[PDB]
Amino acid sequence: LVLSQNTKRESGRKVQSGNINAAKTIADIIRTCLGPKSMMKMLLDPMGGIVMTNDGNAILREIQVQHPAAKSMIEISRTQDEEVGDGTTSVIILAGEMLSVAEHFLEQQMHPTVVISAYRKALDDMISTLKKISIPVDISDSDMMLNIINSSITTKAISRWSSLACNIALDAVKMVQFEENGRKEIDIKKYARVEKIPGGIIEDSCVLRGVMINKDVTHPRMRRYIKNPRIVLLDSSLEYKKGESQTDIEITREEDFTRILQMEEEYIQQLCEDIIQLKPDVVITEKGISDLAQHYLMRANITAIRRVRKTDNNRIARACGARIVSRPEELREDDVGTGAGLLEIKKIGDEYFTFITDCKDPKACTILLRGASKEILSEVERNLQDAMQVCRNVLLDPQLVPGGGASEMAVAHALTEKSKAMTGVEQWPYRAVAQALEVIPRTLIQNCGASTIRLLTSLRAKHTQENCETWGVNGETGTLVDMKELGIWEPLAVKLQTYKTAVETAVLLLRIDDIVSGHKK
Amino acid sequence: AVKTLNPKAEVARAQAALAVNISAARGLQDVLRTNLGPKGTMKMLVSGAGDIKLTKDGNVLLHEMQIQHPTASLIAKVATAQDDITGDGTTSNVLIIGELLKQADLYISEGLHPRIITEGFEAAKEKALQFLEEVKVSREMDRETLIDVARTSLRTKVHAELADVLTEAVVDSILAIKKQDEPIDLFMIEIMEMKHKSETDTSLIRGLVLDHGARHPDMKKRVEDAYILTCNVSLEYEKTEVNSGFFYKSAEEREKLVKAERKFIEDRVKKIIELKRKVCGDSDKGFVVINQKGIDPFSLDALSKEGIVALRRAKRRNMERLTLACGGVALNSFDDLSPDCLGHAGLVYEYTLGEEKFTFIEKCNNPRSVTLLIKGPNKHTLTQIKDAVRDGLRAVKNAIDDGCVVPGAGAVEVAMAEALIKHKPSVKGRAQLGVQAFADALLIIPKVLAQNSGFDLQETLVKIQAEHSESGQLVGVDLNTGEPMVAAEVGVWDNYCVKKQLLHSCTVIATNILLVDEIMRAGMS
Amino acid sequence: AVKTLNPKAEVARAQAALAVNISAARGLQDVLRTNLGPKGTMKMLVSGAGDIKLTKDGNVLLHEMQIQHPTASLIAKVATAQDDITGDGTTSNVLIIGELLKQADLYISEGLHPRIITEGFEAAKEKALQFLEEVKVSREMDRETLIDVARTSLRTKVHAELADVLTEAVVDSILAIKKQDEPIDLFMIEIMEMKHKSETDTSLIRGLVLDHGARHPDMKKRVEDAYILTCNVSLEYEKTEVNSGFFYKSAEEREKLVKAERKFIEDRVKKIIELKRKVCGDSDKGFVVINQKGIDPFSLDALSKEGIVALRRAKRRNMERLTLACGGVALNSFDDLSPDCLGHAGLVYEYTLGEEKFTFIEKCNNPRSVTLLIKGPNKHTLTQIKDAVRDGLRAVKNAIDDGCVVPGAGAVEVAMAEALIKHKPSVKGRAQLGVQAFADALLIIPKVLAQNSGFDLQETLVKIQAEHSESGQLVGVDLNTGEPMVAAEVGVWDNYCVKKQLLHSCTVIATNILLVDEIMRAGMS
Repeated sequence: LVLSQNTKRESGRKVQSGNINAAKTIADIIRTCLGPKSMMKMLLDPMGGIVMTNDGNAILREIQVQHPAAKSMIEISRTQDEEVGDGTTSVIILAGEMLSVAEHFLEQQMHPTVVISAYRKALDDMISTLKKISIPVDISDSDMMLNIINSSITTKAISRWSSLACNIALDAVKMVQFEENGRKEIDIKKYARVEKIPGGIIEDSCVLRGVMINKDVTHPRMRRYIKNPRIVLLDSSLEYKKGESQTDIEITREEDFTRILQMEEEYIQQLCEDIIQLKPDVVITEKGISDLAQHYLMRANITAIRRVRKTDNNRIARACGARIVSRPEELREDDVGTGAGLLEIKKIGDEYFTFITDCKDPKACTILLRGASKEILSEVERNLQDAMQVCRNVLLDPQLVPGGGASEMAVAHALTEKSKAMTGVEQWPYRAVAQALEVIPRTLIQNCGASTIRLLTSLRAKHTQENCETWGVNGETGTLVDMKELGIWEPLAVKLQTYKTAVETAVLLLRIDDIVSGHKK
Repeated sequence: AVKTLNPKAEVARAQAALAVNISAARGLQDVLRTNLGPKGTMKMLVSGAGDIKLTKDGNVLLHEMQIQHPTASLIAKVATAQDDITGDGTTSNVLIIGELLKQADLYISEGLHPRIITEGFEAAKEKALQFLEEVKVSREMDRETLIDVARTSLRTKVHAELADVLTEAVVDSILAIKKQDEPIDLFMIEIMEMKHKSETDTSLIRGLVLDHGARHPDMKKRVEDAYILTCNVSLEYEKTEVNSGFFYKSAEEREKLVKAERKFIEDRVKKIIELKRKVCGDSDKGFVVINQKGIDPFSLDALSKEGIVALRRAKRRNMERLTLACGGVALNSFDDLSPDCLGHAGLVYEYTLGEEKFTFIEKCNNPRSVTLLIKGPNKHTLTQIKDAVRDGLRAVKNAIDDGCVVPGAGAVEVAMAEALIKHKPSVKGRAQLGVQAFADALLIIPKVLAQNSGFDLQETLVKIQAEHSESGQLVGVDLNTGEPMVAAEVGVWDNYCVKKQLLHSCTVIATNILLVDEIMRAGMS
Repeated sequence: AVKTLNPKAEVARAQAALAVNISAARGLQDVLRTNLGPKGTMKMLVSGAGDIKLTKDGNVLLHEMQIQHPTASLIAKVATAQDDITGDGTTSNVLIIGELLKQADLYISEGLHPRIITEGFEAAKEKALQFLEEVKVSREMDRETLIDVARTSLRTKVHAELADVLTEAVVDSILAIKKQDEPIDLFMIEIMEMKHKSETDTSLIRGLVLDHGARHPDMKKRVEDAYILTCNVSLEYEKTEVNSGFFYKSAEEREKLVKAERKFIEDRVKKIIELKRKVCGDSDKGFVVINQKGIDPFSLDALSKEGIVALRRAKRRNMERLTLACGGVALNSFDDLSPDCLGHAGLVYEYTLGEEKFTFIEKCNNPRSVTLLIKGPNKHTLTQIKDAVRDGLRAVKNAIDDGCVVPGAGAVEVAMAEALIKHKPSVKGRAQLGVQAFADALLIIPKVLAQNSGFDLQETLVKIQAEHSESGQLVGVDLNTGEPMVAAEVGVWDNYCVKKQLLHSCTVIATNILLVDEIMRAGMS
């Protein structure tokens, strides 16, 4: 017994093949999942539930593996999925075939490292190529976004609900720009809360100018409906709290026990009049509520809600623009809930809901999802999740690309122009990537169900012409289609990270030459 | 394939998993098709704990029939919404679902791609809903119209006599509910049950009942005229939050501190004691107190000496009901105490059953909250009658909500069917098959009826498949002769949203179900 | 129920087992449907013993695809019968079966009681067979007629080239087979296979080939002119059937006992050699012998010194072919020996392959027994083609057997369909339903043909669903363009009885299949 006592090892071509095989496996289980003609997959969770989604990431997110590079690929998915949302509908699939041809030079006894070098060389050419054939666009023009929005969602089941979602997405993003960074304001996808409520229909689901609380009034008398509410966000609890420093009390005369009892009551009263002093209408706390305080707030005609998640609270704060407070005596009129167009508490059916909309200039809001069932709606928001995602990315970059394989062919021959201009051993790797690129539209045809070879060849033959760069494939016809009229248009950074991530996998995987298990630590 | 990735993993394939789900749902629907319909039969479920059902609302059944097939559980969830939305026709949804896929399979088994048929449904939902939209008969809030739909709903659930008995109760409950703008179905509604003497005698009470009684003998059981204290602040003893253990030197002082401790609560009752004696200077009227928390024994002594009814530990929603019935001003701080804060009822007493106690509140001037008192011979029946009670109430809530009402007995469906069949391939043609298939699925509801009702399916369909003339009427199927019948005249009805929601929901369900390929099972060990 | 009678027993129920069985065939047909049609794919099987298949004829698949579902095993049996009846279309037969049951299910799924539909089938087949009887094309035994039919059949299994090579041999055999009245296909058909040099070079031999060779090196490998000895009596030693203990007293007698023992066989061989020498006084002529039993080496030597070809241990049927080959008079008693009892061949040599020995019979003036020597590159393929061969022959034997012929490729089924769809409810009405599906089920053959050919189904059926005019033709589906085709003009044909029996076979299968309710299993331990 020598090395590690039941830790296996592997080396060389067997290893490299294993990764390639493991890689090749990873893509194909998803190769059907992309396109306007894509499939939609349903999954078995560990814990009993059901998830159905076309977004590959979640599918891969729910995948348990033993092969390491496979686990590597999994993480690769969520990173870009975190990064851009969609294209993971293609991201990994692009990687594996890149590898799939990549192995084709290994038996050529070609050291991968140099094959890596071309891969590096390839990327910059791709990056430069794409920028050349990128398309700047205005951001204020809403309808273009929606087409861009629709284009980005014309792969998911919300295709039939494109118009709403496109509006649904567009409005939500448009109202998110934290301008306190000068002219470098940032939107955030952590305030655009998504709320799934059962019943109703897609059409019933709509964007609400503010936030929703799945709670109910602590006391009946408080109005469930107010025109112009005034709001206080009380981070602190509204009731007596123990003296933190383990204080203790020894009374000697009779009255003190009752007296100290009144004193905490007074302390309660003490807090309230400070609140009523600012003429609020609304009491909000992430904590519980003294009913005795609640009594006086009821006396105050001031509505109170307790025990709310902080995340929503700040959004509530962001909704009416007011700022949260934990110090009632230090309450500031600058944090009044001014800018709440309406307070209401509705009934969805067995649940009270808090309506606070029509803010003057809401920066935060939550979307109310009304559909078929949460898992249906869970799919919906995932389509939303990306749907909002690319939009903000667009608000980062006004540059657009015709995806759908059109840019891809554009890249390919551009490299082919390079490859024949790039004599040397690395040339064959270089043209390999170009040829490797071609599979994504090929998938489309398989997803479409047409003559892939004939279509692609005509496609490639079409794009040998320098005059035309927007020739792509319609998803449903499976015919050569220039993109300008078809309108499937894509943000630059999306495909950027796509290629950007794609290569990083290979080189990372290409260096792999040995296996070691059993760390036991 | 992915077996390469994992050995313990499990995956299906396109034809395979597809075949699974249809069989799953078709298998699912077969079980439940025995249910819906007044001639239908409720089913009895047995817990592994030995508990028992007698229901027909499959939502309970599905929720309680343990299945492992995911799509079925998938079906369970959306239905769980639907019952949370309306309650019945949940039955229809699933039967709608499976037979939809059944016809869908007929075509995909013919090689026809699901996306095409899905799109065939896509329009198919559209045209019907418009037809659904236009055809709803706008009806105003006539009590009897409320009555019959309520009767329509209940006969699916309970005895024709029993339904009729309850049919009166709910609508009278319902009528006493609306503030002409906003019903909530929650507080105005109390569902209370006693294992007592009948199923039929189960009767709505003009007031509210409480699930408990006094905790002292001298409390008078009956109160002729009730003057009401609603409250929630504890009249039990309590000690401050802070470490406050005290000391003494004299047992005489020990008694004094005993006195001091009680005094704060002693003060509390006295205000009530005075205000009571202040308000009820008359001997005749009676005064009662309500606490959602507990009541101290010494406090019990206090009120007993003044004969003031108090109850402790009530459900937090009860006081709302106490308000909406007796107009009592629910309060916490008894210091700011007014006679104006009171509630008044025409009668309050306790009814003792077996070991438990119940407290009766009666004759509010303008009660807005009542109780659906359930008398019970059997526990399961109480539960069994209970959901149908829930089943009816929401329907009436749906009924009042919508100014229209749908003829029941599937009269809608043929109208859609002839309407949908009254669509040339204005569709892209290959889609019309799914449209042709889609309408075919719609006729299932009447089919299961006569299938439940014994009459032969096709011939009954054909005969009822009769728009008569230019007056191709809204025809329900006779529920005892299996004959064409006009539901409107016979007054068999249903809510527009009901029909509205179910198709929409079902449509969404189906397309996705047909739009899955393989079912993967690879999770952590 | 009877679970009461037995705990370990298992029972199904009317609804239950019905679905199970139809589910069973529906799966079964799904796998096999890939095969029939020239574009179809043969399948490869691996034994648990590791053996290998490359087959397409389903009976082989069914017989070797280890399944337990009973109905399939039942269906397997008739398919095997059909294999014992005609050989292919068993393919179609099962595809007919489950698909009928599938269409059958559609109506009972509408609650229709199956008994009615059976009668519809009963009427339906009758009209169909009535049409089937009239529509068969009376055709002579034109070489080309059968040739196309052979090519029609043989393409179902192998390369277009391979069958074309095969086509010539079988038909000429068929031509060289009949005594103008009655074929039996057993003697005159010798199917021998060698792992030799190709698949294609498998050929008819005008003579015969043997599975073994001479047992002596001096034995002549090749002989110009062969005079044939057909026999079965052992020329190995034998000792008589009675216990016959002998002794001797001298070792001289021991040798004298040596010679005596041999003397009997000595005469036996002596009778032949004199006959040979009475026959083959010429040096040029060569003399060959065939025994069904074994031969003594000393006897071998006896022939060896005379340079006599002889063979031992032949299968009991080979001599018939030999008599059907050389006109030789197969005998047992050599005392009654006549030159007229001999057989004559124009050429014989032996072919040595691998370790085995193969022997060659050539140049009968009018051979009446021939051989399908199968040249093979690979063992499975030899087995593979052989099934295709035996199938191909049995096609022809019926083809000659029936002076009529059916144009193939399912042109009949549409013709069946249109005529059957052209049936008013001259039936009692309710049966017209089952007839409708019965007719409906018939179109599967081209459907899968287009399916196996990849062309879209629904449109093509409609296309070919165009009887043109008064000459509403027997129109086939093109097997490579999916287009209307005159099978007769293109010479695509089939055996009438094939079409005859399969309908009958399937129908009887169907009705009983639909006419079971529960599947019992209560057997001893």
